[PDB]
Amino acid sequence: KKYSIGLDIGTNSVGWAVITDEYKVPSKKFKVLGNTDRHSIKKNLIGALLFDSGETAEATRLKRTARRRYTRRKNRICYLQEIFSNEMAKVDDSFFHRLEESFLVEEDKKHERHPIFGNIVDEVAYHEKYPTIYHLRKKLVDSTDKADLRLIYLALAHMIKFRGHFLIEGDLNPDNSDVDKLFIQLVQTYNQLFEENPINASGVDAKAILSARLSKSRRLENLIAQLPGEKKNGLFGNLIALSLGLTPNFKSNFDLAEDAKLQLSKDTYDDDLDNLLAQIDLFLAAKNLSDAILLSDILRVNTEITKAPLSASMIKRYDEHHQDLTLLKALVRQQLPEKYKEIFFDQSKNGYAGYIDGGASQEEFYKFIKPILEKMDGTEELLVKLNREDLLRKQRTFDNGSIPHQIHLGELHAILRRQEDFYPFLKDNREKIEKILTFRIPYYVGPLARGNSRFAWMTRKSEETITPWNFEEVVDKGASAQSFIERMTNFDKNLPNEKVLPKHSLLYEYFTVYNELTKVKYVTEGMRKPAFLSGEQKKAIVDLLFKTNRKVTVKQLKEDYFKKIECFDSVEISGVEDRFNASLGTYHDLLKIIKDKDFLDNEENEDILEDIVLTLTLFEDREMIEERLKTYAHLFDDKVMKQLKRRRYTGWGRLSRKLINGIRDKQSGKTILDFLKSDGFANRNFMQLIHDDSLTFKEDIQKAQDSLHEHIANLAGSPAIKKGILQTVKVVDELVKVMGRHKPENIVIEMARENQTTQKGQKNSRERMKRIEEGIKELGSQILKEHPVENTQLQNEKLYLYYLQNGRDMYVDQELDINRLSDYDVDHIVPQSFLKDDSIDNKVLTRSDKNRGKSDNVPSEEVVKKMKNYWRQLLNAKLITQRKFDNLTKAERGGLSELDKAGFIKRQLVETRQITKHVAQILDSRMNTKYDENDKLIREVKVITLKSKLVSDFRKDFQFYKVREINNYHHAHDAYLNAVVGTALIKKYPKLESEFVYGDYATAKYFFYSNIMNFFKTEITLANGEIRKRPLIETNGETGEIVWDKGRDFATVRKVLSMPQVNIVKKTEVQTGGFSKESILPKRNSDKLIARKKDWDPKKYGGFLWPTVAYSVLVVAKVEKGKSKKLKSVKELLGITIMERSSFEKNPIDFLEAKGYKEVKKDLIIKLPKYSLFELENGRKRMLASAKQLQKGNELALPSKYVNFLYLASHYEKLKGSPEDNEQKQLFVEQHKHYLDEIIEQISEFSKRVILADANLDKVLSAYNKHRDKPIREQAENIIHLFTLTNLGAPAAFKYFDTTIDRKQYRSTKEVLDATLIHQSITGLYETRIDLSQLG
RNA sequence: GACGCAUAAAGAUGAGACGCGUUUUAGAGCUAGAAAUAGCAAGUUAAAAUAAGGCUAGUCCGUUAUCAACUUGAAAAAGUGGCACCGAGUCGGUGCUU
DNA sequence: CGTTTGTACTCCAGCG
DNA sequence: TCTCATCTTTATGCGTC
DNA sequence: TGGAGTACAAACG
Ligand SMILES: [Mg+2]
Ligand SMILES: [Mg+2]
Ligand SMILES: [Mg+2]
Ligand SMILES: [Mg+2]
Ligand SMILES: [Mg+2]
Repeated sequence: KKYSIGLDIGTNSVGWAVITDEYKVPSKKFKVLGNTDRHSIKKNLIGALLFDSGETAEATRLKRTARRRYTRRKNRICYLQEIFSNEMAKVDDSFFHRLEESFLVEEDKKHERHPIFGNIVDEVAYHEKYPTIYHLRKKLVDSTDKADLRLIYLALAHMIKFRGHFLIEGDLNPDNSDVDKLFIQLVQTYNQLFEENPINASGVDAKAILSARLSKSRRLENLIAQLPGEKKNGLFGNLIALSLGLTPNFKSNFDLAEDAKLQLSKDTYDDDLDNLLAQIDLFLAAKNLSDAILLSDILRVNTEITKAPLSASMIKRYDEHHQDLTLLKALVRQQLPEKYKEIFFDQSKNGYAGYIDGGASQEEFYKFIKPILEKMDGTEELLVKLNREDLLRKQRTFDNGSIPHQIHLGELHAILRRQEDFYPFLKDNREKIEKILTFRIPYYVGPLARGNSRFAWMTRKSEETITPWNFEEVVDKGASAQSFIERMTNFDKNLPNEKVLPKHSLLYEYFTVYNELTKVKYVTEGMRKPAFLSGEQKKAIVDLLFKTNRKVTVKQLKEDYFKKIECFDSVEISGVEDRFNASLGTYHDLLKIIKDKDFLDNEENEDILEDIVLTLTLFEDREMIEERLKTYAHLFDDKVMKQLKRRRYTGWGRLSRKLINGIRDKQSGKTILDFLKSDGFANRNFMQLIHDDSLTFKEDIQKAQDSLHEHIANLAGSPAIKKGILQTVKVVDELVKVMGRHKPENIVIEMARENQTTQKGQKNSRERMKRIEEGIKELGSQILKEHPVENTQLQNEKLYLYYLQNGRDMYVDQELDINRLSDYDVDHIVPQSFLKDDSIDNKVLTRSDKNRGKSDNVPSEEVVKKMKNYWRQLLNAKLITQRKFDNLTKAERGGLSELDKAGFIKRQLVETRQITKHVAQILDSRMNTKYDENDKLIREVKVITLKSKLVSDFRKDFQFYKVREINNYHHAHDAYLNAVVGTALIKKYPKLESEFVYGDYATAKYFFYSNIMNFFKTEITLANGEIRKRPLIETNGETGEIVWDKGRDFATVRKVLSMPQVNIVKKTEVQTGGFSKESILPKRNSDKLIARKKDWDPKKYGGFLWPTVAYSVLVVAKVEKGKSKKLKSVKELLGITIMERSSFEKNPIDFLEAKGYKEVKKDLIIKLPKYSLFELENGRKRMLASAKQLQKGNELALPSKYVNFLYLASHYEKLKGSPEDNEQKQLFVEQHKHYLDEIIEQISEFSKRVILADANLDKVLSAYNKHRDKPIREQAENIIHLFTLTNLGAPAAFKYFDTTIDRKQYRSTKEVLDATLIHQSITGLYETRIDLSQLG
């Protein structure tokens, strides 16, 4: 009577099987409801459930943030317009209306069809005078006469709409820079301040270093060659401070005013000026020259005296584009007359016409045009510019994202300065306009909601609307920044009302250090047995070598302490191997700032120190930190406070203040930390304390501690795993209901965990600092000696990639910059839009322009050819992996391809692990619910957690081979074998059920799980040839109960795996998501187009074209049709797309009448989600994919002998058995060649019965017959592909050796209108069969 | 099986920004021309939208999660489906029982 | 005769 | 693609229930 | 992997 349930849970399916105590799968007759004549169905209690994977909220978050950005951009433009409105009403009162309705066609426009000026001659004259907006912007910057208010508005609105990035902190001032000839002022001011007759007769300026890539090498060599100064600081050590930072941690060179360290012009440099401001401007020109150098690097404009460098560069682009276009046209006409149309008219190619008016990109145009230019003559300059990526550039290209907002701000400020004299209102609210451009909501304030958003946390001081000019006084930024962190941090698990301590808190570090130190044992010659450290010893050890060294080694412990204090000649330490995992890093960091050791050591100020660390952890805005720490300046010096505001900490711990040091034992009065610091002779650590029965901590924690859908909503994590968890729990509940509501004896969950040898684990978890160290050593570079680094810092992704590349770019042969890594970007080699892979094998650090030129592609053939040698050097140094090299060079093997698309992404394993871990405990709490007071929980249902290694070894040892492609039965079979193996193990080794059951309790651990599975085998193999002939009958041992009979139990398993009928059910899902595909299409005379705004007719404006159907509805009604119009009754499926799902559900009859259906029978409207299952003649089943396409729903039941033979013929040389076993299986393969013909006959019969892909089957048969002389291995490997013809799901495509058989989309959902509709429960055991032929 | 610490892999959730891209309109194409066309010239920019839209009207919200049928319930949710054996091509036969 | 569903084939898909 | 933050799953080492 | 759009030709009004 008693039974068990197995589960094989995946991210896209759940397999389930029910087994009795004899390992048989029971079968029952189930009643079937509905109007059909069939009354009951016999069904085996084994099957699988398939469903579409749950989607992560990442793609929704990206859309939501984009929506917010557009909403705020339109508001910026509206603010500028509201400023201009009154003065614009003087000159042109309809100007903003004409701008706003510019999209509409001529007849839809209320005003004149020329937006700016409103008349043809003025509009043409404007577009002739200022061919681009950058001409207008430069003219307004550099022209002192009164400009037109419309032109001023257009320039300002362009800058305010497209305002550049904010990654460069501080006020880069182009108006006080960009004159690279300030080097003269540099040398003069140096001569004034440094008095020992310094060199003044300068040679060539920094222009020589600007021409090539900026580098320490280039700068140093040029300065040595041209300006041999009197001191290295005067010649090199100052000019670097004007351009280049300093990496070494030691002090600077010989002091001119103070010897303290220097660096580039950071946010902390102005506070690093204490080396001169208190000691004296020479360093004032540092900012000037630095900003000149960076702005020259960004913008290739140096000679001109313009005050608009970006606009000047864009105008130079326009001029070069014009001139080179003229030259190219002339050359092509006089040298290649037959290519002129294909280059300059044919927009379907990648010529100039396809570059401008087509869709070709700059790289595609360059690749198309380079052969033509090479074979032509007189194009040397064009080739040079093309190889420099400067030929025929547009003024708005992909790489404008390196323009900081400070450049646009400089141009806007200059314009307002020029025109503020003639338009006084521009003088009045210049500040308002600049704030509109430069305002940006802090990331810690979030959406400025007023209570109606579930993403917002901002707290506002008043109800006044927030604008850039009153944001600072309406938004409570302090509380908002605190809630930003506090809304995401975990609570304490033991005390679920308490926030956790900051990971760097002094209490947390003390708890960690003492909790580790209290369990170490020392032994010596005189000691009889090792004994714990006493309270005095732990106190002395802490104050001696934990508070004076950042990390403590066993060597330090047993040399400095045990041989100097309490002298022991020699000692053995247990409980630490090489180094203490714990440290007082926060203590040392606060000691290097707070010179007062006694302040740290005092107990009374511990609250103040804790609040300081909590502030430095919560807030990272410098003014915010200063405001919070302002109350603590009366304990410290002002220099000390200036240092404190520099101490950034991140990360939060697992335990709270109250748990660690707040709750006290009633009897002793000690806290947990006090017990750790001194607990006499017991020395109980935290785990042993909170579980001690004699201490009140256990009860204090215990007393300090709805639908399943609600609980699932409670748990954190991604929403992807929720679907799988809920579906498998529903499956288990339905199985329990099916078995007379009697709970199963055992539930066996297949866990995705794994045991590894200690060597393998230590290898795979080595420090990334070591990973860099051996590689850099092997390739012999000096990067580590030039840029000292520590393992903690390498957690930064860009820094880690920098060191993995030896400080060079991976797509160009150029150096990177440690001090400017925010410029570069982390490029995905295989693009994000193609494959989800964020592993380091997929990431590369490179300049933003190269990344964005390489849009959604693998690196091009040219890039591969240039950089393959460098990639090979890195691979030899083992900095990059073979996987990374294969990703990088994928363009040499055909680029992106569907065989590369085919695989399991690495995210699926993680989601599977999370789903199984949550499902195990959910099932345990749902099943084992009968508590008791003598023992806490009565374990009614054992939830076994097997590892997949056991079942894989069972399959591979007893030749129950698994081939995924044949059908979906392998999920059900994996569930069945999980149940069998789990119950057999539990019954055979009851003492070790405390290792499998959930809730009971590494090379040795690895060997154990290998040796445990031996009792299934008749003969155990040793390396020397010895065999232990285990008996055919396996008994429990202590009890004598029989568990595994190798005679008949394998027969039962084999019989079950050959069961034809396995309940595969595919979950019917109503589609939700985007209304349609995102591509906006040009206007056409079609009704398939969707209007992208309510007033924009698609026949005139274009629109979207691939609507997503939420569900179909079966409508039986009458439609007017005929050569003379006449209502005819009709039955057909109508697709209710996502856009109008709400419109239909509001009023189905009104919606259908609007569709043109007349006299709809409201009773016969049926909702038909995706994958609704229909059965037709001969068991041909069709799942509904939409209202126009059906999916094949039948499953092929291939015999186990053929499945095993296929797995053996394929994988021919990777069976990984013994040599004799492999040879015998080989002879098996030769002696069963007829299996190929039998399998083809099987597949052909199945196709002719239910697939009905007649032409594809003919192609398959012809290909098989033509290639039947090929080797057996290749025949097997290719015949595995033919199961794409018969797989459940969508018609897809495949290939025999060379013949590619295409797809046969069943685009006819009319055959199903007279079939039987099946409503299948979650397990598929309960059905309701509606015969649609009986509806009329 | 869980927990703390150290190392590491692979992932996740929320916020703030940038750059493109597409769509319609504006930038008078000219010449011989019945001209069906052809020649020639032009080309780089801008405005607007970027899920349709929503109501609590916010510089907010709108693509994640929830869903077999039927009987119930404003809903969430719950409730309903006979057994053994012999077999086996997607489940069948037989015998029991209301 | 004049359509109109029906099949075959091809090709479509916002991104860094 | 940039910036900021928090969190999870698994593997090995040290210590525990 | 569902939609879309052309060409084609059997199939009804
Ligand atoms: Mg599995
Ligand atoms: Mg990229
Ligand atoms: Mg599976
Ligand atoms: Mg969904
Ligand atoms: Mg674990």
